Amino acid sequence: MGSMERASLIQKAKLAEQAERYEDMAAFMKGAVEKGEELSCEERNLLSVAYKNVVGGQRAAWRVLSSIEQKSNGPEVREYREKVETELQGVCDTVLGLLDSHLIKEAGDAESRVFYLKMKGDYYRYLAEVATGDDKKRIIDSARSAYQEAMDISKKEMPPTNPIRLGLALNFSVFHYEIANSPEEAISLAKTTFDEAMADLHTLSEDSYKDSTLIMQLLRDNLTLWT
Amino acid sequence: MGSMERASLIQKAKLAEQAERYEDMAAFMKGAVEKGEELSCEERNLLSVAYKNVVGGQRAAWRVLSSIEQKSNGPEVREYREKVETELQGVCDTVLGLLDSHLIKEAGDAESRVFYLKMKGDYYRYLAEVATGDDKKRIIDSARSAYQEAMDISKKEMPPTNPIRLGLALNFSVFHYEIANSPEEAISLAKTTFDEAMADLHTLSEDSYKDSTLIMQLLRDNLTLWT
Amino acid sequence: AGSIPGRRS
Amino acid sequence: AGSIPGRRS
Ligand SMILES: *Cc1ccc(S(=O)(=O)N2CCCc3cc(F)ccc32)cc1
Ligand SMILES: *Cc1ccc(S(=O)(=O)N2CCCc3cc(F)ccc32)cc1
Ligand SMILES: [Cl-]
Ligand SMILES: [Cl-]
Ligand SMILES: [Cl-]
Ligand SMILES: [Cl-]
Ligand SMILES: [Mg+2]
Ligand SMILES: [Mg+2]
Repeated sequence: MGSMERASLIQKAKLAEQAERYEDMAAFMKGAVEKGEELSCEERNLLSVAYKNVVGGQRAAWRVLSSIEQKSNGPEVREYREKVETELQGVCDTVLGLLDSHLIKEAGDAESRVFYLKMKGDYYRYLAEVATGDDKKRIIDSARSAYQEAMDISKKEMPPTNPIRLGLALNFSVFHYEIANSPEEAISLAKTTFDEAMADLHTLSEDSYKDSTLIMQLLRDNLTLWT
Repeated sequence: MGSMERASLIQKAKLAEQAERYEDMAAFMKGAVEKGEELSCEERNLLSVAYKNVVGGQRAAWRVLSSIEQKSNGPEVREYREKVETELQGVCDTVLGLLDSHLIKEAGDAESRVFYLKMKGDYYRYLAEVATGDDKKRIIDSARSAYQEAMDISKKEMPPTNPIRLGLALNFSVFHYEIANSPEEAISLAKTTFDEAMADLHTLSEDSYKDSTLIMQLLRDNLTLWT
Repeated sequence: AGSIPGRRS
Repeated sequence: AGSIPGRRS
């Protein structure tokens, strides 16, 4: 995308989202990041929406194939699950490469740095969902380390109702439950996050209240599933 | 896909459908057709499902972009609509190329030949939906000619409840209404098809009855929209 | 107006 | 268990 203007790539990413063309959206946003400038709040959301949708579809297909393969246990189901897995890993590696070159290192404000470190934890978590080899423990620890750094900044720099802080805690709680085999840590994190946000809702405008309560409901939905 | 066994391509197309990976499904089926052997009934349905889904998503995105472009009337919306349009045209050309090399010419039985000529009419109809240049009349006539040959065979060789004959009539009626500016011809074809099928339902088993009545309901749904 | 679906569903 | 969606919807 090197020959297209940054502003045109952003415009086309927004069009691609409207047209439900998320692979295109992710390619446009990759091109925008590679221009080398920092991203605004709105642009960070376009980057996350694009890749979350692409990898979400891959994850769903991998789970369908993995279930068939496990019920089966010719080479075709395994081969095709491996093909989908390799493509998923390649998209995660691409996102992680954008974060490492050079989004995280140039992010100084708490909102941008927490956003990118949450993404880093998420894409290592997606790698961990399909990992089995000699690096699986290391992939899990890479997710944990990214989420932990994001948590440390968020607790120092953001109020307990901040939607980025809340979504980070939600996703790190999912990591604890589904990846790290730490359901008690998952439940504790979700409950403490929910309660501390509840106690800060009185400070918020109607529109901020709506955002914080939406994510608090996601925390509650998980606690209901886990308890 | 030249190095993969025909049977493995068919197996993986079925897996791809289960995983909702329709681009993969279409690539596997293209590889199967290119083995050079005729397709069975089940295999023809896999080929059609794969490409109908791929081009259906492209059509939906083209319509979103075309609507935005028309409301707007920089170059970005037009450029991106053109990109999607070119990709849609390329998939239609690929399907038409498979039908011409050599599915239609090797199809002798009425069920296979009608199936492929219906597909040929459909993919020229999708080209006609986006056409504007010096060949637009010729694209419309190519769709018409394919559908007409399929209709002539179907009326000689198949009963009026045959599901292929019914789906052909449904799609040719959509061609008349939406492409050829012939709403009266569309309504006449849908009504005569419906009534002739109704009068033959008494000959059918429970499972064939279910298939024929399902498509008759689609004919009725269009007649209700058009009248 | 609807055309034929790929599968019965 | 659900993680955060890309958009509020
Ligand atoms: C064009 C066409 C293709 C296939 C059929 S069918 O094999 O009878 N079948 C398969 C999937 C689509 C469909 C939809 C129905 F409502 C009933 C049967 C089928 C028919 C037409
Ligand atoms: C991880 C994370 C990213 C963005 C937000 S948000 O900008 O506050 N926002 C945007 C889309 C996702 C979302 C979902 C909600 F329920 C509330 C707000 C948002 C928060 C977290
Ligand atoms: Cl494969
Ligand atoms: Cl900075
Ligand atoms: Cl473009
Ligand atoms: Cl033959
Ligand atoms: Mg420039
Ligand atoms: Mg062979």
